[PDB]
Amino acid sequence: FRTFPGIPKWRKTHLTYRIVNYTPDLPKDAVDSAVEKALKVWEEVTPLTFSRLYEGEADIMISFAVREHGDFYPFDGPGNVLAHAYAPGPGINGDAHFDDDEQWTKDTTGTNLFLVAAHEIGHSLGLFHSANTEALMYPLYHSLTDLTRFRLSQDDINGIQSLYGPPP
Ligand SMILES: [Ca+2]
Ligand SMILES: [Ca+2]
Ligand SMILES: [Ca+2]
Ligand SMILES: [Zn+2]
Repeated sequence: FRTFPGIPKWRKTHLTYRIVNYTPDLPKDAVDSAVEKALKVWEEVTPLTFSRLYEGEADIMISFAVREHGDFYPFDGPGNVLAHAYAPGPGINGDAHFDDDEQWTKDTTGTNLFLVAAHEIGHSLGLFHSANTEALMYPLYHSLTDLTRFRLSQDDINGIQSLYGPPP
């Protein structure tokens, strides 16, 4: 596993999130279930806890975006870059953007929203890319991960725990 340099990490245990907008590709309920499951992946193995906000500035603002979207890192149309996310910190840091030129899905028929969300949230919590090929944080996770038996690898757990420790 790896971290960003200077090891940016959140300095509190309870984090807020907010779903700013919704993709046309899926029912709203599926977008929400997907983010929730992505958050629980990491919640499950640390002392971190999360709550949802509906107005205001949450730590981790989640949005769907195409091409230029008001940061310096435009999306690239279909495939390739699926989503990007900033390391822990104030403002845009911690936030996660999802390229709506992908077809987001709840199964494996398009780009699976849960899988990319969990990987992106990895980044929002302070994990950089893993050299381990079965880790969620391995940059090709998207092609290499089986869905019905999903299991955070030990490399991911070792990584997020080095930052926040194990759960209470
Ligand atoms: Ca933020
Ligand atoms: Ca793309
Ligand atoms: Ca789309
Ligand atoms: Zn962006």
